[PDB]
Amino acid sequence: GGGGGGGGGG
Amino acid sequence: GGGGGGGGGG
Amino acid sequence: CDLNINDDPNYPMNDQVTADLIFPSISASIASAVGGEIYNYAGFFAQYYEQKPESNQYNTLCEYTFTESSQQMDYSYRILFAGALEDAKQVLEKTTNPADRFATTILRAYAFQIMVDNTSDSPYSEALQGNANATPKWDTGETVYKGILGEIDAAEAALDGSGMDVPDLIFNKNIAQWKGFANALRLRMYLRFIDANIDAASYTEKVKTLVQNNEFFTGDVKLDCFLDETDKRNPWYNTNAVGLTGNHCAAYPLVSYLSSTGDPRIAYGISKTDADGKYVGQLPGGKTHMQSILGTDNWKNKNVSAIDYSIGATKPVYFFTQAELQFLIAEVYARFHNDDANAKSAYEAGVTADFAVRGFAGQENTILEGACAWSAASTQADKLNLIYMQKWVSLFYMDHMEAWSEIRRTDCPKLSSYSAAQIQASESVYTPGELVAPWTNGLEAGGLMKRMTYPLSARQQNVNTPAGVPGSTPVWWDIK
Amino acid sequence: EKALGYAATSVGGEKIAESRTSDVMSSLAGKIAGVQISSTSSDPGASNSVIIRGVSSLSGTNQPLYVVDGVPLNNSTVYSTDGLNSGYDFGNGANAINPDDVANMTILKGAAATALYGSRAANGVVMITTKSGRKEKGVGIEYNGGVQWSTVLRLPEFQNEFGMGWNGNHTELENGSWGPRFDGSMQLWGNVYNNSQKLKPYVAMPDNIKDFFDAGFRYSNSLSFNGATDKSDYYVSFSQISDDGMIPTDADSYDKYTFSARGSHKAGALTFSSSLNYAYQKNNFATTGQGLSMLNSLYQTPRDISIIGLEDQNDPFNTPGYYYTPYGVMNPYYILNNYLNEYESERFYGKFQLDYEFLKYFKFTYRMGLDTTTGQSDKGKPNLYALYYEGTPNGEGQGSSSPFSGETGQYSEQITRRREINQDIMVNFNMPVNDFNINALVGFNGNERKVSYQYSEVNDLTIPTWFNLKNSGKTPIVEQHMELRRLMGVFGQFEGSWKNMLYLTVTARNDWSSTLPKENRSFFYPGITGSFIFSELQDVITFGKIRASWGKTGNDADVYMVNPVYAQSSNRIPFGSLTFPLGGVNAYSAGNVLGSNTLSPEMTTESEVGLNMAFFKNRLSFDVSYYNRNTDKQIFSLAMDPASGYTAQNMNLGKIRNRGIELLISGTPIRTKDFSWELTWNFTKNWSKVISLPEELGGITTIYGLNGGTSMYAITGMPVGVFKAQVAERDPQGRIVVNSSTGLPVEASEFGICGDMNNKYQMGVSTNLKYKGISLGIDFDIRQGGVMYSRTKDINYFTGNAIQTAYNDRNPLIVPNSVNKIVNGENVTYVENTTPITSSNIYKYWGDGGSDMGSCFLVDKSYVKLRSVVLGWDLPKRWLAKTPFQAVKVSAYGNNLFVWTPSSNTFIDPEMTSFGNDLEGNYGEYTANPSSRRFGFNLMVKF
Amino acid sequence: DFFDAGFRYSNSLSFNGATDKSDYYVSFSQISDDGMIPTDADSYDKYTFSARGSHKAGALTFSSSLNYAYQKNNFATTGQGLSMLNSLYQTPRDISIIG
Ligand SMILES: [Mg+2]
Ligand code: NA
Ligand code: NA
Ligand code: NA
Ligand code: NA
Repeated sequence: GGGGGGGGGG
Repeated sequence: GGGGGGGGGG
Repeated sequence: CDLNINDDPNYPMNDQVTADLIFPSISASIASAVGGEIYNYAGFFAQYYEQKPESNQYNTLCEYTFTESSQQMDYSYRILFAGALEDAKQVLEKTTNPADRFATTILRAYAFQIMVDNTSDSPYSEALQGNANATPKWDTGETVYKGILGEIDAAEAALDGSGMDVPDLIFNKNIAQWKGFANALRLRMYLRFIDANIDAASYTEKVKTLVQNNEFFTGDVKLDCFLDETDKRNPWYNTNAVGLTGNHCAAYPLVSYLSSTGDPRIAYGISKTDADGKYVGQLPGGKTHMQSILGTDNWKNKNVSAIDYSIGATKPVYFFTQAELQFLIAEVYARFHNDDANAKSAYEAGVTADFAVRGFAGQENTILEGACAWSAASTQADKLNLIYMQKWVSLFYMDHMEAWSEIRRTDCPKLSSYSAAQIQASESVYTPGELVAPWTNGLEAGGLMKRMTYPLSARQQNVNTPAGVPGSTPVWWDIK
Repeated sequence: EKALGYAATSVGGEKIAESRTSDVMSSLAGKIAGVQISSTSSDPGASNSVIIRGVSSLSGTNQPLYVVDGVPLNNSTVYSTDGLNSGYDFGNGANAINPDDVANMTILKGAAATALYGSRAANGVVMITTKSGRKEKGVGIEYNGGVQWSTVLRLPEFQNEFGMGWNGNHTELENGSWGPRFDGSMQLWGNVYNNSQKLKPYVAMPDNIKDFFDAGFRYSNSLSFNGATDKSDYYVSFSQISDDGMIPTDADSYDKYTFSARGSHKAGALTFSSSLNYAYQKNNFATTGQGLSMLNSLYQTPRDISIIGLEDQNDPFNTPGYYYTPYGVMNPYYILNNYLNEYESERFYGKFQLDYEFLKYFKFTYRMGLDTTTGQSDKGKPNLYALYYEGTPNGEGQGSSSPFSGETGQYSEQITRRREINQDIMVNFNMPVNDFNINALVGFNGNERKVSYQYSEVNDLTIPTWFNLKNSGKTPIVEQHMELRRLMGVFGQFEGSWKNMLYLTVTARNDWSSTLPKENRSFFYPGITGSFIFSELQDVITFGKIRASWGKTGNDADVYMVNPVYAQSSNRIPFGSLTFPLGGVNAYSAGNVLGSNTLSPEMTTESEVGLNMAFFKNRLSFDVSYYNRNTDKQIFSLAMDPASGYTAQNMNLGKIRNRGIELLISGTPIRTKDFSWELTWNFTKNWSKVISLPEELGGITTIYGLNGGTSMYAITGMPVGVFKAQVAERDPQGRIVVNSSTGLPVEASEFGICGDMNNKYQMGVSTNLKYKGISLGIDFDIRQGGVMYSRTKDINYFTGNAIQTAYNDRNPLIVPNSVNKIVNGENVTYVENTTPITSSNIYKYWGDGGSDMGSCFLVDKSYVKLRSVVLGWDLPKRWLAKTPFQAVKVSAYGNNLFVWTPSSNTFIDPEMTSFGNDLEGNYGEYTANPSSRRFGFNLMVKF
Repeated sequence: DFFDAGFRYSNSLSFNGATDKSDYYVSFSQISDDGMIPTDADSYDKYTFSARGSHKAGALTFSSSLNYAYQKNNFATTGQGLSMLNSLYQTPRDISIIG
């Protein structure tokens, strides 16, 4: 498809 | 430690 | 140099790929979606869970601030149409077995049914043609529900009593279950026309004569099939407890209602708070607000009950739970047969069935005698509320994509009059069990998410895809 | 031999190797007109990218045909297919050629006369020519032994005003710097171990990341043995390179060994020669990506925390279950010491060639070449879950959100096998008539290329540390693959000549390729080439030549693009898969890339014209070329509506066009017996434009990009590589729209285009000093224009470490033009905005992009760079004599020394990527490791 | 009668020369065998290529041999299972094997 990122932590 | 043969049919 | 060497030797000869080799993919590819990324976003929309304070990912889903470009279902659209439905198209040209064609047409029709509940319109009459029509018109949700319901009827009528030769991971060739799924798919779709007010005379008699025959399915309709090993896990767990870190925590409406009804099912899927050992829920969209009102050290993950994934690994994907089947029967008796005796039957059998799946068998007394007891149901509309709520809980951690469809159709739970911030202020004013408009809300129109966006992959490639509309534009069968 | 009628550039081995690069191409980086050369990163052993006159192959074969002697050389690349989570690059196929064996490079740029080298040449050709025989001095022994260091080049520009926190408040465990301003007071930090906690002054540590890196060290030893006779020659050469780059640990390793024997002999009439070469390499990479990698873990460090103070594993607070931050990130020292990512590669190549002259005016040449490789990848990562999850804060105390779940460990191993056989069978005819000269050439080409691998992976490791396919209680995964294509063509090249003044050339070739549908294998592409040396009193005009050419360069398709396939079922889901078998049932699915047997061959047409002149006995020289390239009917898996059954269909595309200008000017202002000063200026400007992708599939196709995020396309009207990204909503008047309640911008209804990948123009400026035996050469590389994605900016933004995020001294602000959309039923009304981004939500305003939102992280591709510096001392012969030495040249050098970048770019050397040395690499840089400065010494000793 | 006649073709080539200070040998051998068991199941293909050369200037001599060797085999497996021979001997004396 189109590759997914990931948000981090805070 | 060895190895098995089998017989045949008849 | 022999040139005739261009046959891809990493895949079998097409000649050899027969219908029983393809058909098992339909069931799984569907479940890849309906139990995977779709089940996810429906979960937020139906207000079961929420974004953990100490992480970000589903922010734009809980605050409704995603757009058509966020591709929030492009993946599942590819699976549903280029995975399941094509293989379903192949099976139907590769096997003349009416029992196999029948179960393919049901899995075919179940896919379309889900597409339609997501963007109302969906390609249909022109889909699944190759180069011969790369840009297929998006038929309308009413046309699709119609067409596929006709596909099931035509196909049921073709059964000749022969059995299946295809590997069935769902009902293992037990036709009389597949007929059951079919009727249940009809019951669910028929109730939508009615409450959407289209041909509601016929469909009220078609539901009557359906529920009368009780030719439904036993148990749940599912894929029990997964394993706790890479690439073999339940699609929702694999994505969120493996591919990502823990992101979900329990929402204010679900924790309240369970906690006010004394429901012991509050422990199946919801862990107590790692800080004070009670069940705490987070107001929809409120991650960024709650942290602004309390400290920053005072709304961490320890302050809210996290969703438990322990049970996720092997947990099957469900297409039609039993507990929900009953709750649809108990709705039909209740409001179309005037049969308050047989509604109470199905209503309890609903509540009981779900208490079985979660492992609290023999405990329905907890709510079947206190609070959610059918006695205390005063109005014959206080009852539908009782049926409609218990269906909401019946589907938690089971079939979210419906729990968002049944929340849209029967617009129950009620939307709470009070804003998120007001409920945070004086919790007193909150009716337990009522949705809450997300604290942040990208919807220029307010109110709750009524649909998913069109696939970006279809926006860029199909000139005929409908124009983008905001999240508050309802689907063809939600009219309030 | 300047009968050539299209642009081309020659370089001399000495120039190639003087920069002492471990590679042949990265030295000519900014030095030749219309040869775009960029290494993927400063990680040792990585790939280099060489694209000539624009991207033409919309995916993804744009390297030029490297040809050694003159057998095509394998230029295969070995980088990761998942740059977002496991990033690495292990090499370019040509990286294995030993620069000290180069005698003459000649880059043919023209797509018009290519029939000698075939279809691959439409990307340009890099003709290399290896050094050969003597007699000389001297036993025939050269030795260059060098020693260089490497230092970090650009780190992102940090803020030293606020330390560890989130929302603006103080936190003990954060992975970013949204904390209060720097008191100097003493606060806690880090996890709690055995009822104790560390406690440090809250002050900025401005060098804490700069201090993390060491000084990379690399020794290199080369050696050649040479001699010749009146009927033979023989060259033997060896070379060793051993790099340990600037990241701490052996994690960034590159070892290169080569060997080569090249001999000819004449006995006739008949000549026979043979070049044979072996090339080894062992890379280890410090993986990149969004996961638990070393850089993504490094950048997520508050400004007050001491990195180098985390290495000592005997300090419990640095062990994994008590690391100072749990937020999806691990001690960067522990990552480099316990994760594995290896590659090892053995390769054999060479040629046999049998010249045979006969009947006075004819010659016969047969030339076979073989380029076989075997390469073995091995990666594995610990079972952190079993080692550290129970009973630690990071930990059981982090529930699902622990960085350790579910890292249950993984090990995998892949063995790849490649092999190409090329065969040429030619006959050549060279007869003068009166003042004319006729040179003809007729031949046959044969090419066979095959690749295959066997991959096996194993998850959830039983003994948490040991990496081995027998170390796991769960099912293993197994993959297998092989491609084989073959090609035959017949060709012919005619060369005409008139008193060394006119040079006319006509080429014709016809290929049958195995990758095209059976009823349409054959394609035919001719060409024509004119050279006029309108230079036939002065003594002031040394050389004058004018150039033109009109030619075609057919091309086939990738393998196996015709027939439909049924892959084994598997379903791509976000961050996972569901792959058959399940459970005990296997399954096949209909393949998601629709075949097509109506494909027709690709056809590139080019027009070119040029002009070359010199003056004052070659003390002023310039060369200009204008080109117009059209790559038609390219065979591409073009994107398609998933509702159609497939996700893409293979069809011939339209024209991808590159028009441009290439210009070289060079002069010698001073040239006096003992002292010469040289100037060189080269300028390339190119105009990319996709002309028309098939309409029935829509306008556009994706070349690469994230999901619901910044992706890079190829759109009908536009250049090759258009970006889109989320841009904030504007009223019909100005005017950033913001949320009435939080203050943050409101994403517009679509993604806005935000720029292509291309430079607007590229140029470089070079100068050379010679005084007695002293040499001094300086080269500057200037590339301006375009844009690229940078998670390096993104993550430093998200994290509050980039200087940019000290904007309003983090005081609550109202976005300076903001406005609110006021919707009543159906009426749009904009109000001057009154709501402020509160302090607590300043983080979110930046993490998302600020007023640019997502398009914020498209960075200006543009930089000026101090490419190389080469100080060379050639000892005088008079200093030797009493010694075995026949020449000695001590050399001191430095590469990639300094980089100057607009102003919007405080983040990256723009010369980075995480997506490989070709088209898809122009997408961006997903926390590529820092690029690096290089400098060393080198000792040449002839014998 | 079950067996055919195996066939095998061979081709060799060498190139050779020298001077008073150097020598050069370059060679290529090629073999292809299809043994007397029927089918292509008994196959051997061998290819070699070798280049060897020396050179004296000095005092110093330097030489180098480099060789590449290919082979593709197919073996008509033996054993006690469903293999080809053990299946052949276990044939009655009156049964026609070529039928
Ligand atoms: Mg498919
Ligand atoms: Na995998
Ligand atoms: Na290092
Ligand atoms: Na300031
Ligand atoms: Na044989």
